[PDB]
Amino acid sequence: SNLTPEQQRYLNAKKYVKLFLVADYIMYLKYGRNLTAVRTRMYDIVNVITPIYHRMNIHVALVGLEIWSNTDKIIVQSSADVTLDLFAKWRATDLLSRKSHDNAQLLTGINFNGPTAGLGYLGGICNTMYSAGIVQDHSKIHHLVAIAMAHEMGHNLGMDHDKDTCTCGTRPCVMAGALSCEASFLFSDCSQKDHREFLIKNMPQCILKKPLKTDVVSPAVCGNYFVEVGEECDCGSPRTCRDPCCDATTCKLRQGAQCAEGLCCDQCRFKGAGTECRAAKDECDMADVCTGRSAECTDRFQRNGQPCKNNNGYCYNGKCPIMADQCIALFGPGATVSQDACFQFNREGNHYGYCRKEQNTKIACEPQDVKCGRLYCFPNSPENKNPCNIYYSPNDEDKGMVLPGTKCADRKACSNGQCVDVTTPY
Amino acid sequence: SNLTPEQQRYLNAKKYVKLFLVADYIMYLKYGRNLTAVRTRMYDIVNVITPIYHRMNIHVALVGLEIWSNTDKIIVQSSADVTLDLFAKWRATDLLSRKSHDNAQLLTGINFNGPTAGLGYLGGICNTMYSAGIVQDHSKIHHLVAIAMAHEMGHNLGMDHDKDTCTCGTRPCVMAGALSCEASFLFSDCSQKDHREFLIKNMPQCILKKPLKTDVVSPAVCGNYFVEVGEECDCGSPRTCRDPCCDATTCKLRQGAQCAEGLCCDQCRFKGAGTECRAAKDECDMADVCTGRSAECTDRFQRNGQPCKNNNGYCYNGKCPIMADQCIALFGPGATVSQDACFQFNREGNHYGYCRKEQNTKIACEPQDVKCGRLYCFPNSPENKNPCNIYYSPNDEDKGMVLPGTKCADRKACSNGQCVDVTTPY
Ligand SMILES: *[C@@H]1O[C@H](CO)[C@@H](O[C@@H]2O[C@H](CO)[C@@H](O)[C@H](O)[C@H]2NC(C)=O)[C@H](O)[C@H]1NC(C)=O
Ligand SMILES: *[C@@H]1O[C@H](CO)[C@@H](O[C@@H]2O[C@H](CO)[C@@H](O)[C@H](O)[C@H]2NC(C)=O)[C@H](O)[C@H]1NC(C)=O
Ligand SMILES: [Ca+2]
Ligand SMILES: [Ca+2]
Ligand SMILES: [Ca+2]
Ligand SMILES: [Ca+2]
Ligand SMILES: [Co+3]
Ligand SMILES: [Zn+2]
Ligand SMILES: [Zn+2]
Repeated sequence: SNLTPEQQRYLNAKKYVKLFLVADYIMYLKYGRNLTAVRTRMYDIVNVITPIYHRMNIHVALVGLEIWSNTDKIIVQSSADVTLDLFAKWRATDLLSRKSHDNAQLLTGINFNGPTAGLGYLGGICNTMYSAGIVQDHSKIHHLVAIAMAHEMGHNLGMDHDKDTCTCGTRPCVMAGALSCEASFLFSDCSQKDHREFLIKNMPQCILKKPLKTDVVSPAVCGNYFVEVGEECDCGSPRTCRDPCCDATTCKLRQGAQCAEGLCCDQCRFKGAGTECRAAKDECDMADVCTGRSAECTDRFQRNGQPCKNNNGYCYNGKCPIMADQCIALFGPGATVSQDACFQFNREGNHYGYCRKEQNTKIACEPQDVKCGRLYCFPNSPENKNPCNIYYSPNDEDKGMVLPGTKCADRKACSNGQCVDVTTPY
Repeated sequence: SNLTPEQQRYLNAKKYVKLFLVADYIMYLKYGRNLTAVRTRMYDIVNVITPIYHRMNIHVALVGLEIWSNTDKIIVQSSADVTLDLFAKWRATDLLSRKSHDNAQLLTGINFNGPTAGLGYLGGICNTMYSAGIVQDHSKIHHLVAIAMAHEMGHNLGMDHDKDTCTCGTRPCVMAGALSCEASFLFSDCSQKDHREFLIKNMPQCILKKPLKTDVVSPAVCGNYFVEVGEECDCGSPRTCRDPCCDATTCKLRQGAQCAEGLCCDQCRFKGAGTECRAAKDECDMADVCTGRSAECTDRFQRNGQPCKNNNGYCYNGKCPIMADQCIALFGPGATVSQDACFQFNREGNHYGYCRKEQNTKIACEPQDVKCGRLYCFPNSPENKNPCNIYYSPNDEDKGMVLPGTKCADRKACSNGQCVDVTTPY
């Protein structure tokens, strides 16, 4: 109704925050130079964060853990602001290059100036440079440090501080503005809305990808609604378990059953081979089918080259990359594709107008490949007086270039800066 | 159930706890290698502890502050028991030889194994071995850490943990068995009664000595119940102060006031010249009188030479030192003074037998000053076979020597390892 079938579908999807935790040098000393103790402290903290976020339809999964026992990798300091900035930066150039994860939190033993015990970018979830938070190991009671960490992840997820009239009960909520040991594990009604709205407007993609059981480095917990190595199923505690196929007490399948949760499981048995589990969502998707022996249902799409969106594009890995949609994504609503003559600028091989790079040398487009180099857009309005406009980033010169798989002519799409036949496998 | 004059006199005396605080390397790093920040943290803690103890008639005074900003002087470990043992030993070895104080507390940034945040010796106040405690800077809230420290100092002062039946109101008291952020700043009735009994039974002497205004290393504070440099009076914070003589806001005496506290002060005025402020406690004491120009009552004694203890001793600076009590004070009940022949070992001039030290060289006693060197005693045990026994401490060779002013002959007393006539001013 108010939400597109895309938004609606995104909201109903199960969310997962693949968390990476870091403990600083002071944490290592604080716990007696006992990596076993530091690690344990971190597990206990995640064991508290997880149930807190389950009430927000998000499963927090520790997919990575690092302890700077040898020395800090960033300049951890009294200023929370500077530390956050340095941690996020380090996360972007160092950590994200060797370990994929949706969010990172720094647990430090230092004392931040002021009464705050943490800091996090508001709405930075999934962002390559802002999905981060830092937390002070401010109390001996670990469930209070977990709440502080949950609070920062709260901001990361688009939530603000609870204001005078927000409530979750008789006690303070996770997003309360200040500390207290009366802190509960519940989110206020306001946080619920903020978060929901944030998702509606931003739909961060990374939290839809479920972590592999083998990617979780935290000791398995039976009853946390996530199947971890050593478990066959997990429907929660024996009191909340609604899955007849699973014995919530042992996290083992109940005699007979072959599976429990999933699109390819019926009455505790593998759906029939060739049975449809997930229908196609769009003209570039292909109905998914069960294999009979598996419990999960692999997702497959149409073969690249399938005409889509009223002969305006060709399917590419599940999507329908169109030049009109790209212009809108770069310059906002109203943006239209520039007239053909504008693309001639790509034959220049100049600083912005080219088709590809050999290594660092920009190679001008061929007369026939003009539509596969730099994208030229025109914000359609009475004002603007320039038919040709480009989007450029000094950080990544590839940004603003026509996307691969984009229709560049009849029966042709861009491959590697070249307009080629969609009938040839790509 | 009765109370002796000495006990009541002890109970009535104002108490002081000349406190020495130490911070370990972790504290240094925890506060960004900022000595100002660390010191401020310690002052803040002292600020919460002082009003907590003034209610117990105890005036806390910081006479020492040491921050191990280079290296720990001991191996600070996650085991509390081991860290206490090591700290107390470092205190009894490296700190007391460099500074005189009544009790020391180690404020560490490390985490102690278990739920505890500190440890201290029960009733070890003033003891050179056990007047110590350790406290974990376990919370960002400095007033909670302060309560933890007051708890250890509490143990040091003879208080046990509270029982379910002990109370000080609605919130838990300082001596609560376990942590909690609802902790109050009050001592339960049980703690107050145990403490009274501990004082009547042990009467620790170091807490009777008031520290000089120049011994306090903490920045002067108006409202800390201690008259420091630049203050005329101090009755605590303006809100609590009930002193009709003091201006709590400026720590200045109000208009028409000559004094605020003192045995020779009454209703803000000096008592008349000649008024008795302290009755003589014994035969070597003399009733003291006010000058009419001072709030204090200088303790004057009988003139040295005054025969005391049924002509067995001569008054010396308010006391009647005699060999018979000295032997008991060194070897316990039953010990008596050895026969004259024993003191001849002082003519030796060697290790234990001598009269005094010139510098690093021991001088032997001349036949006449034989009874003014090392004291000789012997136990009453029927199994004792030795007539001459001495007390020796390689730590302080003077310990065990006949006390100054001790009666050595018919009408003579020991001076500087010499038996001189008591008819000469001394
Ligand atoms: C390192 O820390 C760990 C845990 O913090 C210590 O192991 C604990 O040892 C106690 C016995 O004193 C057991 O009751 C706990 O169950 C252990 N914890 C776990 C689950 O490992 C370990 O002793 C420490 N090592 C050192 C040398 O300090
Ligand atoms: C070193 O730590 C001290 C903390 O005592 C900082 O000095 C000021 O301390 C007062 C409290 O006593 C605060 O109100 C001020 O805000 C502190 N200064 C500021 C503006 O930070 C001092 O700044 C610290 N120095 C460094 C290098 O951070
Ligand atoms: Ca599980
Ligand atoms: Ca599909
Ligand atoms: Ca003062
Ligand atoms: Ca006197
Ligand atoms: Co007082
Ligand atoms: Zn916040
Ligand atoms: Zn205790």
